[PDB]
Amino acid sequence: PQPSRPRKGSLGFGPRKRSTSETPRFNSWPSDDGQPGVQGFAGYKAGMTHVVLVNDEPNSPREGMEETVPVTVIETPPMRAVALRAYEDTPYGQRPLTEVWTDEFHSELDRTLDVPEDHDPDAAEEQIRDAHEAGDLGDLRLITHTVPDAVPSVPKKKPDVMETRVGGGSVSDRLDHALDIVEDGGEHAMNDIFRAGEYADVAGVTKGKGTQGPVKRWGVQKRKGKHARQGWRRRIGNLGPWNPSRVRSTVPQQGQTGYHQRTELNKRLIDIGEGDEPTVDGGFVNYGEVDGPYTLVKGSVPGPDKRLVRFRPAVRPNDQPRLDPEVRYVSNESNQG
Amino acid sequence: PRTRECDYCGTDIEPGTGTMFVHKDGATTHFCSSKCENNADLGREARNLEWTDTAR
Amino acid sequence: MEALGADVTQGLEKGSLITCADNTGARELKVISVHGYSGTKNRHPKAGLGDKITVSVTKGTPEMRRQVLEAVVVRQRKPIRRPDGTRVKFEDNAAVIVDENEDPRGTELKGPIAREVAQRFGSVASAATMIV
RNA sequence: GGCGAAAGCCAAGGCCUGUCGGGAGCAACCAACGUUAGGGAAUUCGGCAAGUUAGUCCCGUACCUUCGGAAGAAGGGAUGC
RNA sequence: GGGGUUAUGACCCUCUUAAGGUAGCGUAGUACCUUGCCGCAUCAGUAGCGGCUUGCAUGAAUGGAUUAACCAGAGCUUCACUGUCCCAACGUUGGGCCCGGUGAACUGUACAUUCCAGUGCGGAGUCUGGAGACACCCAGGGGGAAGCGAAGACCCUAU
RNA sequence: UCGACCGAGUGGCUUGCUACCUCGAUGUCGGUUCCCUCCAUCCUGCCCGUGCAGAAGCGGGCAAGGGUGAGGUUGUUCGCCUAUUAAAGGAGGUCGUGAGCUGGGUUUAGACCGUCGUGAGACAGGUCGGCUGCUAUCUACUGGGUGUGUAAUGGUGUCUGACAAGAACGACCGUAUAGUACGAGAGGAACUACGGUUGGUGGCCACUGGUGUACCGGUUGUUCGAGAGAGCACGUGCCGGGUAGCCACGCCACACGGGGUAAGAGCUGAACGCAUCUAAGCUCGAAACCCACUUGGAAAAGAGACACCGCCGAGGUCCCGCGUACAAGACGCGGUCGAUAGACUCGGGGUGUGCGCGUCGAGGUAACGAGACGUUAAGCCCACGAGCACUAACAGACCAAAGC
Ligand SMILES: [Cl-]
Ligand SMILES: [Cl-]
Ligand SMILES: [Cl-]
Ligand SMILES: [Cl-]
Ligand SMILES: [K+]
Ligand SMILES: [Mg+2]
Ligand SMILES: [Mg+2]
Ligand SMILES: [Mg+2]
Ligand SMILES: [Mg+2]
Ligand SMILES: [Mg+2]
Ligand SMILES: [Mg+2]
Ligand SMILES: [Mg+2]
Ligand SMILES: [Mg+2]
Ligand SMILES: [Mg+2]
Ligand SMILES: [Mg+2]
Ligand SMILES: [Mg+2]
Ligand SMILES: [Mg+2]
Ligand SMILES: [Mg+2]
Ligand SMILES: [Mg+2]
Ligand SMILES: [Mg+2]
Ligand SMILES: [Mg+2]
Ligand SMILES: [Mg+2]
Ligand SMILES: [Mg+2]
Ligand SMILES: [Mg+2]
Ligand SMILES: [Mg+2]
Ligand SMILES: [Mg+2]
Ligand SMILES: [Mg+2]
Ligand SMILES: [Mg+2]
Ligand SMILES: [Mg+2]
Ligand SMILES: [Mg+2]
Ligand SMILES: [Mg+2]
Ligand SMILES: [Mg+2]
Ligand SMILES: [Mg+2]
Ligand SMILES: [Mg+2]
Ligand SMILES: [Mg+2]
Ligand SMILES: [Mg+2]
Ligand code: NA
Ligand code: NA
Ligand code: NA
Ligand code: NA
Ligand code: NA
Ligand code: NA
Ligand code: NA
Ligand code: NA
Ligand code: NA
Ligand code: NA
Ligand code: NA
Ligand code: NA
Ligand code: NA
Ligand code: NA
Ligand code: NA
Ligand code: NA
Ligand code: NA
Ligand code: NA
Repeated sequence: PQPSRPRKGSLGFGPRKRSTSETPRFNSWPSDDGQPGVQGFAGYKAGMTHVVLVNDEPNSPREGMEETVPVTVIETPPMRAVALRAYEDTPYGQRPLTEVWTDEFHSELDRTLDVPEDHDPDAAEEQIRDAHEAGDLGDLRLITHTVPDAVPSVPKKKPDVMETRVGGGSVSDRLDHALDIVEDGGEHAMNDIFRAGEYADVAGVTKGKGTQGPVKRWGVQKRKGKHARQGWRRRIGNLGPWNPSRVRSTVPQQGQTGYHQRTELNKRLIDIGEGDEPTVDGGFVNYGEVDGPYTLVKGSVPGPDKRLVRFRPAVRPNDQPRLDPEVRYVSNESNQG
Repeated sequence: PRTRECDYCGTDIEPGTGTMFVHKDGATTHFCSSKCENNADLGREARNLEWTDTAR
Repeated sequence: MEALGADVTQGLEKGSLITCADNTGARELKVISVHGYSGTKNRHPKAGLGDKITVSVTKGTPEMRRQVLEAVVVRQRKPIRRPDGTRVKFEDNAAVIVDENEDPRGTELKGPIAREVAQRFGSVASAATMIV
């Protein structure tokens, strides 16, 4: 009597509404086991191509043989860690304490912030160290931003600004490590945080679909057979039982679909290069040509071309890193045709 | 990546693309594209198609 | 089961009529069920290359007809994907009758078998003329 | 045009009055439609809806029958310039 | 109906009430038991067809049986076909959405931002206890207002 | 393990009883679609007993997180049957769900048969046919805006996390273990480590596939005298191919572990000098709970934190060119110190070799001639990219930090 079947779509990604921030904000950070280091990076989505690879999986019967793998090319020029923020531990949880800022700024950063003309870094740094001595110091993160002007395919000169955690080492060593990076002007690269063959989590705001119906948005069935000709095609049977007499939020309905934040786990970094190697004949469709620092990600990444995406080291990897996998071939074939 | 010619038009098949059709008798045909498969399915011979490397 | 070493889009359903490629005297087979398979509400049980299926003999010798047997799908029209990315597809859909031990019921196979079917059933591969 | 007072296209003649317009690749959803790989009635009370077939000529045509029919049975081939 | 005496069945009776079902057909558009039993067909067939048939309650112009041709008549099978289905996608035209102009109706005891429970003429937005709840507006698909629409056709009652 | 008699109960899913609610109407059965729940648990996890050697079972405990599917007859619910399966559990939500669908059955008006009736007609007996209204005021929810409060000084950017949601994962097969332990043999495991499949989930479009009334070609009828080049044939005449995009049939990703427990296994340990897993104390132990992970989240009225900028000016709105965005609104980018859009050119793509002329051409006195070859990877076309300030991003307008 009515075979069962799972509900339509997950309830874990709700409410499905427009993201308030087109720059994604990481909900979690990797653990502190390693040496002091910045816990993420960012870049701009270009497109897709494929790659022939040598299977490095020790547990595959195909180990050593060639495999074709899909890749999303992301332009990953260096970013600037322009400040160091410290969090205090309080009964209400973590709160920003103070910030140590550089005096050295990229020319376009004033399109976004009101850049400090007058700051006292040492005072801030002192406040931080006093906190550490009191054992109230709870976290250390860098205020960082991208340099889209270094990516001509992307129309924006206005930088995207995001805060990224610094993990690893003792708190003291971590503090020093953070301060060293910032004072320079903060310039750092994909090279510095990530190595090819490692797993990253990639976060991004998905392609916007605007308003869509429950069939697309939730995966409910279309009306079937005779039912499909009666005046109803794409609508669900009912909004609920007689009682409770109200519509539950769990029933699939139309609404904003796409343009949500997603964090996708365990994305293998196939290569971190620079130059025009990955670029496709004719240009990446609706994007442009890539010549410059880039990252190849196994498979797919959330978002349309030009969208900012964020990297962090995998917080829950299934597999051991197999470093620097061998790339036999990278297709430059036109994506038109 | 061993490069193969398309058994129809004769251009080099891009690695990691295309389709092999296995015939009834076990003979084998590598196609570089749908365009070529479909042209073949019309019973057209590539040597008679001017745009084809074979014909050229 | 053992990995096929290929990704399959199942091209067959419960009820599909396919070729019996072998000398058993069964000509046409009707798919009934798919071994180890569980579907979902309204979904037609689906079978493809390398699956073991329960089968019914629709066409053939009087003694083979109406019999319910097991078989293995050795060819399908819907493409499969090989690890180099290329697709492979056949001229028909074909299965080979097999016993409880997965040994072919007949002494001879008719036409090509897909290479991946060897990664599963040795006895069937062994009896193959051509493997592609 | 073709068997045609058929279709389709076009004269003569009539009309732009089956009388509200402007804008958004113009979203969801609905009306009326086109195409849809592999499978091929598994759908459903039920092939409902849709699809298949199709004009003409030649070959050929079963059971049954009130000898009139059944019959365009079925099936096969041809078709332009 | 009830009794005497070589497939269907035969003959003689009795009783009611005149006769006592012939030729046929039969689980029927008539068969309660019933998805009757056997067979065909299907992987599987309360269906369909054939045979059997004691027929709850068949049968001879209350016409019986049967039947070529005919049928927008009821049921079933096969080939072919296919978006009916697996499982949905994209596209086309008119709407929908925004703007100018035109411009109704249904409905309205009052109050009303509700939800979970309880209670109550036993099926509450309004009572009781809690929970939740900043206001206004746009689009949606219709869960609830035992939604709107019709002094219930059912059922009983009316000298 | 099965378990009579008799005795005591629990549920409110059947059936019956009652006649309390509605006859100025609370739309039927079955099905469907979509959501939530219960546990008396079918599978899965952890256990106990066994008439527990193993394997396969049987019975029981905890446990509702997830799963429990596809078909043949029948309107059926139910049930019968088939092949699969880890298993193909059972209930409640107005016998959930007709301002959602369907309309096969019950139960209108037509008709037939059987039975009953003198008859009109009847049956609860069978049978063929037999309709599905409404523009949403309130409430409810899914999504999108505008305001106010926080704030007797605004703004830019970055965060916090009270709380809220999730199944974000469930399950199976195979290999090594191992023809090993166990067993006379027949037969035949496990821990662990691997590989894959299935169902669910979120995203993506290099690959394969669909679309693609952009585009290119072929061709039928007709009209523009022919040619060339075109219109119509339903919103492409038809056929062949198909770019971008959008898509699934394509591709990528989706857990360890820790903490606390249930059943259970135990430790120490009295009451009760012994014994005792329990009374105090403790060690362990479920797919369940909590954390972990993903999503939302300053209106959290204790209405938050940090840094800088600004209070005659920070910043914002309007405007203009656009689109990583979009039903209005919103959102995001660019605006000459500029590649934001268009033109042009090149690149990268689609089609498949243009008009004209030359030669050939079955033939025909000739006229004429379907078609073939060359010129010609031609002609035509592009939703993409680059180069390039040539055109257009001009001109600008406005709000903005209150009082004793
Ligand atoms: Cl439906
Ligand atoms: Cl991993
Ligand atoms: Cl099955
Ligand atoms: Cl239905
Ligand atoms: K009533
Ligand atoms: Mg209807
Ligand atoms: Mg492409
Ligand atoms: Mg290609
Ligand atoms: Mg179903
Ligand atoms: Mg439209
Ligand atoms: Mg199809
Ligand atoms: Mg077929
Ligand atoms: Mg069916
Ligand atoms: Mg069905
Ligand atoms: Mg029809
Ligand atoms: Mg019968
Ligand atoms: Mg029967
Ligand atoms: Mg008579
Ligand atoms: Mg009460
Ligand atoms: Mg109250
Ligand atoms: Mg009345
Ligand atoms: Mg009456
Ligand atoms: Mg009602
Ligand atoms: Mg229990
Ligand atoms: Mg549950
Ligand atoms: Mg109900
Ligand atoms: Mg229900
Ligand atoms: Mg309703
Ligand atoms: Mg209705
Ligand atoms: Mg309505
Ligand atoms: Mg009906
Ligand atoms: Mg009926
Ligand atoms: Mg009826
Ligand atoms: Mg037209
Ligand atoms: Mg035609
Ligand atoms: Mg070209
Ligand atoms: Na309708
Ligand atoms: Na309709
Ligand atoms: Na209702
Ligand atoms: Na004429
Ligand atoms: Na009679
Ligand atoms: Na008639
Ligand atoms: Na269709
Ligand atoms: Na409603
Ligand atoms: Na009752
Ligand atoms: Na009433
Ligand atoms: Na119903
Ligand atoms: Na459960
Ligand atoms: Na059934
Ligand atoms: Na009701
Ligand atoms: Na109904
Ligand atoms: Na209705
Ligand atoms: Na634990
Ligand atoms: Na606030």
